[PDB]
Amino acid sequence: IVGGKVCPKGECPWQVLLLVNGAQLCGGTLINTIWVVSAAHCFDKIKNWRNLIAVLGEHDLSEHDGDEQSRRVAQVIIPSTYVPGTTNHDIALLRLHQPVVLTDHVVPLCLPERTFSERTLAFVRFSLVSGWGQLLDRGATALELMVLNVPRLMTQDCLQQSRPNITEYMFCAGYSDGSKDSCKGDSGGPHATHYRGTWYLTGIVSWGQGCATVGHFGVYTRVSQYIEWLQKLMRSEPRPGVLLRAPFP
Amino acid sequence: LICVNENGGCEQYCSDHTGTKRSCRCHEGYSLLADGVSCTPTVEYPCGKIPILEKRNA
Ligand SMILES: Nc1ccc(NC(=O)c2cnn(-c3ccccc3)c2O)cn1
Ligand SMILES: [Ca+2]
Ligand SMILES: [Cl-]
Ligand SMILES: [Cl-]
Ligand SMILES: [Cl-]
Repeated sequence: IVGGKVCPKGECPWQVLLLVNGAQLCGGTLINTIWVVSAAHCFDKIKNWRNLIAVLGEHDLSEHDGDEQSRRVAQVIIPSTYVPGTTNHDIALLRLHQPVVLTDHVVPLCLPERTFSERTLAFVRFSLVSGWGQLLDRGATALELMVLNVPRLMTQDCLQQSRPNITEYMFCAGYSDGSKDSCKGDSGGPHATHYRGTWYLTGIVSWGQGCATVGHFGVYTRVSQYIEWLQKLMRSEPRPGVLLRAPFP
Repeated sequence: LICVNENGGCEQYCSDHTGTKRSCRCHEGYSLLADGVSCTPTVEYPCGKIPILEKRNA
C-alpha cells in the first residue's frame, strides 16, 4: 500500500495473509469461518498446492503475539473464464482445511447480496484497501498491515481521466497523481465498503499500471458480479485436488 | 418503498414485492427489528463489525 497508514491492530480483522513455503504471496479476505476470497492471479505460479497457508489475525510480521491463526488451504476455486497471466475474472475462493476461530482479531467481512451491492454499495464513494504489499513502487513491503481510503470511479470516468481495458468485471478506484494506491504484495486483499455501521466486500486488489503511476488508477475485481457464483460454491462439497476450476457464470 | 431508492430504507438487504411492498432482510448473525428495517447482531462476532471499536463505543 502506497501513501496509506498502519491499520491499528484489530481494525482490519478480515484481512488474510497468504504464504507459500513461508513467503508472502498475496492478501485475501475472510468471509466466513472457512472461506477466503482472494485474486486468481495469485496462483498463476504455484507448483505445490500443499505449501499454501492462510493466516488470520496477523498484524506485525516481525513478531508473534498469539492472535494469529494459520490454516492450510484445502481448495482454491477459480472461475473457468479466468486466463492465467491476464486480468479479467481475477477472483479465487479458498476453502480452509479447518475453520478459524472468530475473536476480537479475526472476524469475517460481509459478502453482500448482489442487488444491495449494485444499487447501494457501488455508490459509496470511499472504501478501504489494505495489505502488507510494497510501500512504494520498486520498494520494500510493509512489516505492519497498511490501509488506505480510496474513492471509486464509474468506468467511463476512469477511462476519461486515465492517461486501459476495464471490463464489467472490474472497477477503478484511487488517485491519478501517483501518491496513493495498492501495490505488488497487496493483490487479493479486500476493498471494503462501509454502509450504515457494517462493512462489506466490494472489490479485490487486482492490477494497476505499476503502483501509484501518475495518470492511472488501481483496478479492482467487481465482486458484485460473482456473488451467486461464490454462494453456490460455498454450498458445495469439497473435491479431491486443491485447484478447482468452476464454471462461470 | 423501493429498494433502488435509498436502499428501500433498509439497513442491509432489500427485496421488492408485487405492489407497494418491500421486505428488508439481514445477513446471517443478525436479526431484523420490529421497525422492519434495522438489523441487530445475534452472535458475538457478526460479519462486518470491528470488535475493538464496537467495545470502544459500548
Ligand atoms: N494496484 C496494483 C495492485 C496490485 C498489483 N500487483 C502486481 O503488480 C503484481 C505483480 N506480480 N504479482 C503477482 C504475480 C503472481 C503471484 C502473486 C503476485 C502481482 O500481484 C499491481 N498494482
Ligand atoms: Ca504477528
Ligand atoms: Cl489447518
Ligand atoms: Cl455438490
Ligand atoms: Cl492437489
